[PDB]
Amino acid sequence: FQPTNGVGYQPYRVVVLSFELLHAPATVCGPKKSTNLVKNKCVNFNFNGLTGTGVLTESNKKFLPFQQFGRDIADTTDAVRDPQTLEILDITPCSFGGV
Amino acid sequence: YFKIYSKHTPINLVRDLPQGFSALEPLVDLPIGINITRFQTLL
Amino acid sequence: ASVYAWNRKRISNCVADYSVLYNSASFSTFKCYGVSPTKLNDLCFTNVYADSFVIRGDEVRQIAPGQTGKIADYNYKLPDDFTGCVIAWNSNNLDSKVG
Amino acid sequence: QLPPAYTNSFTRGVYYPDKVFRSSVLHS
Amino acid sequence: QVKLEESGGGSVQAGGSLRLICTAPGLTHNNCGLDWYRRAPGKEREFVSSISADGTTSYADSVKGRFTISKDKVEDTVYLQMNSLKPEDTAIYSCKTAFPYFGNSCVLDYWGQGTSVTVS
Ligand SMILES: *[C@@H]1O[C@H](CO)[C@@H](O[C@@H]2O[C@H](CO)[C@@H](O)[C@H](O)[C@H]2NC(C)=O)[C@H](O)[C@H]1NC(C)=O
Ligand SMILES: *[C@@H]1O[C@H](CO)[C@@H](O[C@@H]2O[C@H](CO)[C@@H](O)[C@H](O)[C@H]2NC(C)=O)[C@H](O)[C@H]1NC(C)=O
Ligand SMILES: *[C@@H]1O[C@H](CO)[C@@H](O)[C@H](O)[C@H]1NC(C)=O
Repeated sequence: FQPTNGVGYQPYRVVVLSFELLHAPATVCGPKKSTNLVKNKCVNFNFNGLTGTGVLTESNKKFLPFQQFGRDIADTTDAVRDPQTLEILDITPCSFGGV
Repeated sequence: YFKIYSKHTPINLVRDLPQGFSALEPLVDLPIGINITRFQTLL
Repeated sequence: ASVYAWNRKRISNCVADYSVLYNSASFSTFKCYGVSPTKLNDLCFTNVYADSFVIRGDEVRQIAPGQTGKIADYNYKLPDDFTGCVIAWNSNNLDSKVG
Repeated sequence: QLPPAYTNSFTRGVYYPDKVFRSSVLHS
Repeated sequence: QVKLEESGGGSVQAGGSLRLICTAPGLTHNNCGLDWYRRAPGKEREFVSSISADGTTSYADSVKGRFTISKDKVEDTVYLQMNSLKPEDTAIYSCKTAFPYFGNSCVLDYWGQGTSVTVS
């Protein structure tokens, strides 16, 4: 390929991105962007696919270094560990009642 | 997935398993995806 | 790499900042057949293969599913229903030396 | 060259089945 | 008698791809090559590309490296394959070709209406 060759004959580098999806756990993934943290307000949360609604407050329960969220005698979620700051948040239901 | 749980403990006893209770925290998960039917230790 | 022996690179168990290249806007020919690039940074795949090869300005359009060529006949051919992206930088400047 | 030996695993090999926190409770 | 015509244009992003369609139904017998110029409000027509009867290609200094002027193998439809258009390339493009004289199939010329190209 000449240094001053014409465009119809110039060299051109090329890369092909070929995709593989076998029968196995997936390995190459797209990045997931995170919103910001809000406390003390009835909000709509999603911690690593764990989704729900309620009021997030701070707590004093102490997980074990490998645990992700708590549960209750009725097997309902009530606490969660934030993926980044590594704190323990309590979840309380959004107020409701009769009139 | 291939999952490995483990635990360490100190003992002073010979030639037999101690009678005790202790749980095993998870240690690693590796997403290989290979059929396994046999294994062997190395020492 | 050389056109005769194109170079294949394996990518697995990481995250593809595809936006870091979708935000380049200084490129010669980038077309992904099989998936719209809008969600390219928002997917999960088992494996990625980067095949690097060198073509001519006229040979740039040769390497495609269904389009033939001398290098396409000899160096490599794409499959009938390839699912992947083709990227080509048609720069004579650095791909070829003086003389 | 010896014959195989056996012994008795009294109560061993209990692992946290998953990554959930529970307190003062009896799970099944 | 319109022997050069331009179409297929529109608006493209920066970093996006486009394709241009210029029709020269009498370009083969001329043996005097096809061009691409572009005019801007307040600017004189400056060449975008130039493809001769042999297939050697020249381009506007702002477009070379990405603009690729090419002829169809059959039914010559000289396209201009580009990617990552820049907001400056927006203009009234055109094709220019010389057409037969009494004895010359060349420099006696005719211009094309042009393709309006908008890069936003
Ligand atoms: C996740 O990344 C954030 C961003 O840096 C980390 O937050 C900082 O961690 C450093 C560690 O020394 C502290 O000094 C800063 O005060 C933290 N906050 C900032 C920089 O705003 C966080 O620790 C990381 N967590 C994990 C689990 O990787
Ligand atoms: C590797 O390549 C990338 C992609 O070009 C470089 O990142 C920038 O990409 C833009 C895209 O047009 C160029 O205009 C810039 O000149 C590139 N460089 C910078 C510093 O912005 C990246 O720099 C390259 N790195 C190496 C080590 O080659
Ligand atoms: C694993 O076994 C399953 C069925 O037992 C079979 O379909 C699969 O091909 C096997 N894979 C390997 C890698 O042995």
